Amino acid sequence: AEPLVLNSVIGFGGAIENGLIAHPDGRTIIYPLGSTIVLRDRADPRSQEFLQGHSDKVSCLALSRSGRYLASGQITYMGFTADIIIWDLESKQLIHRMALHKVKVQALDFSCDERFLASLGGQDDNALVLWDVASGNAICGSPCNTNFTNCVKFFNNSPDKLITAGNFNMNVWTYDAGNNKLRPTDATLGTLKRVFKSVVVDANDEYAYCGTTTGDVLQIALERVLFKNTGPAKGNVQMGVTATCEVPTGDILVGGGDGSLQVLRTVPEPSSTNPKLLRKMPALAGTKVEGAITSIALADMNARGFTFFVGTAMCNIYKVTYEPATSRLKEELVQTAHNDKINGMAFPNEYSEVFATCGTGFIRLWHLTTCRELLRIAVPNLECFCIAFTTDGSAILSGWSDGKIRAFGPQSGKIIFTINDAHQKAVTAIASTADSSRILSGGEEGMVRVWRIGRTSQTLEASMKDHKGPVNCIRIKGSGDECVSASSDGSCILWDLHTFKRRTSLFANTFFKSVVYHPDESQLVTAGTDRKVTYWDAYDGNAIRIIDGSDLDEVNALAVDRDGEALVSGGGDKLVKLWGYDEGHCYFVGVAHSGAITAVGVTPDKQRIVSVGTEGGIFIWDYQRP
Amino acid sequence: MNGDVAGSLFTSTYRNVKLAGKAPPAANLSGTGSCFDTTSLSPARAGAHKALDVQKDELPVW
Amino acid sequence: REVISIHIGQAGIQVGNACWELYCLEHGIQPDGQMPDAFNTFFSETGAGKHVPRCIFLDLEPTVVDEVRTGTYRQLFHPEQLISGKEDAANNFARGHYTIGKEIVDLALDRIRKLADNCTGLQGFLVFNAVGGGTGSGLGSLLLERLSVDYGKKSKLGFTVYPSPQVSTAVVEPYNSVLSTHSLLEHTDVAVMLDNEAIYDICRRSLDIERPTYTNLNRLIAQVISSLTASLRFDGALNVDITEFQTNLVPYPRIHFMLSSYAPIISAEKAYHEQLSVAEITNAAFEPASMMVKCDPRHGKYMACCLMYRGDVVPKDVNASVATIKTKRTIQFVDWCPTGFKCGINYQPPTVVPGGDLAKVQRAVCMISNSTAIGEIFSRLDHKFDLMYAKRAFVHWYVGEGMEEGEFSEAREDLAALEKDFEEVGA
Amino acid sequence: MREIVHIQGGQCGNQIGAKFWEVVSDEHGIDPTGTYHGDSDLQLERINVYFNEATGGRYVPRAILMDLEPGTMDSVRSGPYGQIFRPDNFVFGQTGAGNNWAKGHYTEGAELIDSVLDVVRKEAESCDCLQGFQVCHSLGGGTGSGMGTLLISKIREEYPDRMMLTFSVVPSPKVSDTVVEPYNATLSVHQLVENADECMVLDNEALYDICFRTLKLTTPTFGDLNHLISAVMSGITCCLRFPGQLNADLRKLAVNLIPFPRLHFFMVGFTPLTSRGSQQYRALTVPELTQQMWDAKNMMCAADPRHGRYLTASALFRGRMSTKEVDEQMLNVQNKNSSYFVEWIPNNVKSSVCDIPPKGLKMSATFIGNSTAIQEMFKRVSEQFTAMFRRKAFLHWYTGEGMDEMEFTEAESNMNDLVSEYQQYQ
Amino acid sequence: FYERGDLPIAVDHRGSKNMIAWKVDIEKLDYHHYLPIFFDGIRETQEPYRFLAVKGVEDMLR
Amino acid sequence: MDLKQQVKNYTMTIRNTRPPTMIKEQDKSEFSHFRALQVLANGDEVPYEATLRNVIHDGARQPKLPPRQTQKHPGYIRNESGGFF
Amino acid sequence: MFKNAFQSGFLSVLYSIGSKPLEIWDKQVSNGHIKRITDADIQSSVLEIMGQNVSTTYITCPADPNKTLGIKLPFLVLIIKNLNKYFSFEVQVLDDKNVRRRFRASNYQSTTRVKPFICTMPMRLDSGWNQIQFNLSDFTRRAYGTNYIETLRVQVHANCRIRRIYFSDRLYSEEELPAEFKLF
Ligand SMILES: Nc1nc2c(ncn2[C@@H]2O[C@H](COP(=O)(O)OP(=O)(O)OP(=O)(O)O)[C@@H](O)[C@H]2O)c(=O)[nH]1
Ligand SMILES: Nc1nc2c(ncn2[C@@H]2O[C@H](COP(=O)(O)OP(=O)(O)O)[C@@H](O)[C@H]2O)c(=O)[nH]1
Ligand SMILES: [Mg+2]
Repeated sequence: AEPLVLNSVIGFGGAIENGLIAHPDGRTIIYPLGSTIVLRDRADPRSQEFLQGHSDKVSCLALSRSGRYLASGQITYMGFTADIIIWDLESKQLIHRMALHKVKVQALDFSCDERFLASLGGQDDNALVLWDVASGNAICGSPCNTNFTNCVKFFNNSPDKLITAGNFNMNVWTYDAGNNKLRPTDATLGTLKRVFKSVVVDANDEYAYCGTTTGDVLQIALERVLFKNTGPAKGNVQMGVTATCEVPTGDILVGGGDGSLQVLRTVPEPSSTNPKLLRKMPALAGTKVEGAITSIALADMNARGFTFFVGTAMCNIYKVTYEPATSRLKEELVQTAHNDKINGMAFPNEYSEVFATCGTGFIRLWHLTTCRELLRIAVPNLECFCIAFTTDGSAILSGWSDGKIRAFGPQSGKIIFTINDAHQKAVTAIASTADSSRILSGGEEGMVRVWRIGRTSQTLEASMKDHKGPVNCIRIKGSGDECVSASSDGSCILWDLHTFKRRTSLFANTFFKSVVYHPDESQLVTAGTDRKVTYWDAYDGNAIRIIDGSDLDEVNALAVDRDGEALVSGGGDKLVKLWGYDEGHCYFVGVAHSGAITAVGVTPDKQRIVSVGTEGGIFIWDYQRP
Repeated sequence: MNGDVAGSLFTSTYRNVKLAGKAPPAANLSGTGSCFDTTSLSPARAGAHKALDVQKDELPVW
Repeated sequence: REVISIHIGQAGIQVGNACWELYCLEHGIQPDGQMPDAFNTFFSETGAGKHVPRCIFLDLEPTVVDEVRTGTYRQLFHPEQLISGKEDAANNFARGHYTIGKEIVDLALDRIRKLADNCTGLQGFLVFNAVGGGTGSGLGSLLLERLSVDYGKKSKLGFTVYPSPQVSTAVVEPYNSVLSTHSLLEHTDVAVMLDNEAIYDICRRSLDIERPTYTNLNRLIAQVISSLTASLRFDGALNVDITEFQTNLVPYPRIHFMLSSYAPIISAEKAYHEQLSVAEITNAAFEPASMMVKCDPRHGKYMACCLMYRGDVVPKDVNASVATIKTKRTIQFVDWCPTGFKCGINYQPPTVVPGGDLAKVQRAVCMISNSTAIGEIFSRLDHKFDLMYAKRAFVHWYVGEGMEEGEFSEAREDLAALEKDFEEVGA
Repeated sequence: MREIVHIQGGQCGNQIGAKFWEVVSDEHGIDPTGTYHGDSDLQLERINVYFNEATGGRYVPRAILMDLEPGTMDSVRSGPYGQIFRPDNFVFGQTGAGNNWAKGHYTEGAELIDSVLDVVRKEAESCDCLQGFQVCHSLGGGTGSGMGTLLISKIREEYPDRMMLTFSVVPSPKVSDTVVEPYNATLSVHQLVENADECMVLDNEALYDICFRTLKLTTPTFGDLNHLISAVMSGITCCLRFPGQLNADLRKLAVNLIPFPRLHFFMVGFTPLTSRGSQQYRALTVPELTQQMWDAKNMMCAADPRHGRYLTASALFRGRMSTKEVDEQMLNVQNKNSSYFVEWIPNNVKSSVCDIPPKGLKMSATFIGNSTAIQEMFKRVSEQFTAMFRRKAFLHWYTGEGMDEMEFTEAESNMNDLVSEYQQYQ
Repeated sequence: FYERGDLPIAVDHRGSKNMIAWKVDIEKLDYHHYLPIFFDGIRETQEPYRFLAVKGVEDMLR
Repeated sequence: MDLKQQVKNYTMTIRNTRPPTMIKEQDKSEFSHFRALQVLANGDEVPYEATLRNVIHDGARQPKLPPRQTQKHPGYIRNESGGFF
Repeated sequence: MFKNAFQSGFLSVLYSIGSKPLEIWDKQVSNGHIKRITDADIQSSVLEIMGQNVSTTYITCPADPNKTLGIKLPFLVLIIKNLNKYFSFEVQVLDDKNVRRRFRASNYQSTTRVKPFICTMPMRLDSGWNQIQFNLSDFTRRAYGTNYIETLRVQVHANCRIRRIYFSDRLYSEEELPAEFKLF
């Protein structure tokens, strides 16, 4: 019951528009993880307390100008109103929860005097609702447009606001406390039919800048809402303009949809001796970024340069310094993580500071001690499943969704061999035997295959098809004879190397997910969606004892210590259980992985526990006695 | 070799100003005044190349 | 002993895409083209540490061809084997036989020329084409004509895909099938029918896949071809060659249309289920629920039959099995042939393809027979052919290409004459 | 290798084409500036069909824009995916025809078509092996129908051996915008039956009906109607641009669907079409696609197919599918509704499978039916034409420009014998 | 020259020792241009080539 | 057949003779990246840029689909006699 | 290259109607220009090479200078337009003695020289379009006792409008020539 101390945390969401946001004062960065926002000390990488409270993924963020109040919204199941939560950054408490938007809250924004909030929500809802922050009340609401709208922003005097469509319109909404209504005036685009993504208001509200999807910045003069010269004269940007921030000077830093940064001069100028203004000439074409830019935030105020924190859809936080004296951008990425959900992780035998975490299209070799990612190899568009080292450090085996098993080298990531058909579909479990000559594979078909890897060829030996469900896990014994396969049938099979046969089959009402040998092959520990951990006698097969731990949702991760005194358990919920082996007892930790945890392990030297959830996060814990 | 030369005047000018989007050179409109009334004829000569470079002090010295 | 195999059309190249996968799997050839004497009938070893197949894939669209060029077997085929035109025949026999054929066929046969020249003990040709399509029928018939005027004497095993009665993916395939058969008659020596309804039922019934793609069809067709060519590839207790089908199965110079079958088509669980012996698989190879052409041979009488065996098979039980069958009366032979069977045994069992659904069986049978059920099939196609020609439908596409109605009428009366010959021989 | 040249005429053609090139560029993964930014390599191999490669790794569309007023050209360059067109492709008049078929075929054609022919001919020789021409236009407008029709006649006079598609909307009395709709449609139909290879007739009443019932949208703006027609046109050429298990060329579709050189007027459909509110309660299976496909309320014409017979039909599927399911489903729909097909043509359903679905979905299809219920539409127009031409109403703006009365009488004759021969085959 | 393919030669592949199908007739052939070629090909030991060379020489001389 | 395909074939014959290449594209180099690991293990002051090295392989040509469902719930459909395929 | 091709009666190396006509040719333009325009007398797109100095601007047939195309066809046929300017074209050929001769046909010389590596020939043209046929084998047999084996490269110089340059095996006449190789 006692909470487990949480060491380092690696992972953040970049897919969210304008998600990465900085604190107005001092050292604090904050980004949304799966369904909980995470504070971090800007100075040193020491994780800060998380803010729980969301039922599902957070999909927007907003911070007051003073930095006292913070607002966030979530995306929910279709048909259930999503709620905005307002936190206090002095006392980290859920202060107000308000649910009006049907499906998802598209974006939020604070007033300059922090008196009001604005929430626009729903790819289908399309309703703008103004809230007051003093109490969880909503002032007035209005259906915005026919086509959907993306982002809103308040002015810097804050009677008014401006909103833009996804598709084809843009309005400025003024608020008067006489009717308690919102009066819109739509912009006068001469003939342009652009698709807007992001908008930012100036430091003095004279213009606004909206990034179209066509790839150009559009400057809109305010008050008459009349459009003004367009963005980069030297062609557009390679994708839709997706990120925009305003330099404290008369400049705007725009991040295109394909990892491109540009500083744009905003002061107008007539050229060719004409009444016509020329296009905004870019004062500096910043260096490129690998990921699609989604979030830009101005971090620091320094007279010799300005630093910005830039998030990417590839989930790579960059710091960029802009020196206005000599026009150049220097970029250093400080953190990276997974973009999509991850599944499966691996440990090298009797080695500590290496991780093999593989999500969609990527294998990643992490260094545990510092969390600095070392090596990432990508197959373009494919889904990775069960990853596993070989007992000898050479091969890193990885299954894939197309049904091919591929083995890579840990250094240089050079693929050594591939099986152009391991299964008819995705393979879900792969295991290396101690002598590294045999390899066990299991796909969704439910067939367990064994492959003998020859020094230049790889051949298939007998393949058994006991299961009718997708094989969920495969575990081999110290000697090469024994391997157990856990599938969604509700059965676990024990096999025999010397004769490709089965001895017995463990049976449960619910599908078996994870299965682990006890050290020294005395017993088996199985966990499934029956919410019930089960001990089994390794030799003849029998239900020793059924523990009802974590009855509320399914349990899919079992890890066991090297001696076998403790047993780490993942769950369908967000908490990590730490049981003693001989007795059903708890030492668990609750607050982590806003999304369900999918795999967990303990380092061979018994110092740390490592967990990976259905959101792109890896949580290094501190191991202790049970 | 065009059968009718003026057949392109409208479309070609409209294309450069709008289709291609290139900046249209819009000069030599000084003194034209309004329509309905005579443009004051300037004494300038169109053909003459009155560059007459003056690098008074920008000339380097031998 | 070497045989070369050409593939013509969209179907032919995909069947070959499965055949050559199975071949390199049997002789242990990695897809890059090297091993880590039995192969010599298919793969010539040129230079050093390299095996190239004896085949040409040809088609007029580049789509499926450069799919092979960029698929798994890039390094395997020599890039000049894969002929590709510019535009389809598009279900038009005359377009495939006169317009584009005249430019592509010379390149094709002057490529197979140096194929046969590199060969030394050429056994024969075997072609793969679907007559429902445009190229596989049109320029397939053009190529067969020019191959017969070149060699003539040699056996040409044709594994052709016919349209099924009710399951169909084209509309003019009656026209294409009849015009192809008008040349399939007097050019090929041995022509094996392979329909699609029958194979769908097989993979639904025995292999119990409910959603089968063309991949599964092509896989077990590759099994049939390998099962009837393993006699040349490996040494058996009783091996029979490709020139034997020419002799033992074709009693008359025009009656060469063979119903094929294969057993045991068994899933992975039914392998542990059933006790695999020789008597029952020789029985299973005779029921219409295991044949590759959708027809009922009970209505017909057999003319000749050939049984290839693979695996651990002694000749005693096959003697007993065919004894019981010849004593059975559920199937009847013709009076013109008392000895209607031809056995053949090979030692090696059939292999499994990782990614297939067939389990490792110790023994297998491949039956290639002759009957008058085919005489029923040709009447079924001819009936629906005259239905369309009664209204002169679709004729303008052919005439617009340059052909006329003369070859329509003469192909029609040709199938009529063939029908008369089938009903005359069956008596 | 096989090349499609796209021609857009009139305001409707230009706005449809704007959405069509939008969807195509989205499928092949090129940005609205003209650079490839996809990830898979299936999209590189088959952009030569639609985009002449240009310096800078820019793929510009192979389309010829054709109209008479600068208003539509501004609306073309305005919207997104507007900066990708080559500016010299904008073949272009100055005044506008405005619902006058004579002004689209005798007055302005004689001085605009030399120019548009030179760009089309020059664009044809820009690619190696032509597959066919593909025009999108209307039959009611003036600058679209008249100008496009004389273009069709000149092209078929030049390149008689290449296929020809015409995506043509037709007037309906319920959605009747202009007034001389029969005067423009009849003369265009009389010319399309003698020059076009096959015609994919569209109509706005059926599209609005579809958006009311199946989509359940509140306000169907023109952006949505053109989006559906855009999905149909992308469905008809998915096979040339993507490998599949049964590839169907355009000429392969023509020979399977045209039994007689004049019986080439199709009706088109598209699936899956469901609201957001029902996107979650539905599955993605071939029967679900097929039940929606053969539904009479999913045709994009104002012609009930149950009021006539199907001569031939074709279906183009996209997505990882099982061909056995495809064939047996077409087998079931052919055996259950046996009375609605014609008898003297066996196997009236040609089908095809492609291995790439359109973006945003898991699986899709496209129905193209050469039925004989389309003669209802042509009767519905010809009866209006006769109503006016007994009076000679509106006739003088036509006969005063060079056209004679014999054109109208012959057009009536050709429309009448055409619907008579559809009725004969019914 | 055989690689280039200008030789009117093919193999019959008969049951006996295969013979040479001569595309053109042998009598009207130019011997000044071909005899040296075939006689130079006798040095070959590769299976597809030496057979053709020797049989062509034999047939021409006969 | 045509000039286009002929030059394609020439290029591909050359490309097939060459031994297969393990990497489609290589970022940085193994040696440069290896040194960064050495200075990291030796001490501090190593930018994240140097340690993180990425490699890209061929992978599948296809775009990405959600996995196809071959079989539905066994209660809905059975073969002729019965059973769950 | 071109050594594993078929090399039938006709072989086209450059044709002015295609997605990339100069796909194998390596252009060398200096004080000149290259275009694909439409000629007003045949209503077709021709490739135009025009430069001040004839010796500077040209287009060689195989792009990589070390790589050499090998073609065994006797006759070389060019379809060009005479612009009353200076124009030349050159071909390398291989003899039976494994030596490389060059044949340069030029518009602006009168003499006919025979040199160990180069045979320079005069060439006169008509006014409009014209197809020229070269007969490589006979020119080799005349300028040297040797005979023809292979053509290694071909290169055309400035001031000409070219389209469909191609090899052949016979002196084809018009009626027996196919359509796409004919003039009109
Ligand atoms: N057995 C089998 N038959 C196929 C396969 N693919 C296509 N077919 C058959 O081929 C017939 C039509 O001809 P296709 O092969 O598709 O095309 P084609 O023969 O090249 O003729 P064109 O399309 O005009 O070029 C159809 O009846 C299909 O049944 C396949 O993968 N396996
Ligand atoms: N679907 C669709 N139909 C249109 C559009 N614009 C016009 N139309 C239809 O086109 C018909 C008349 O065409 P018209 O505008 O006169 O063509 P044009 O004047 O020759 O360019 C009317 O019935 C309109 O309903 C459009 O953007 N989408
Ligand atoms: Mg085909």
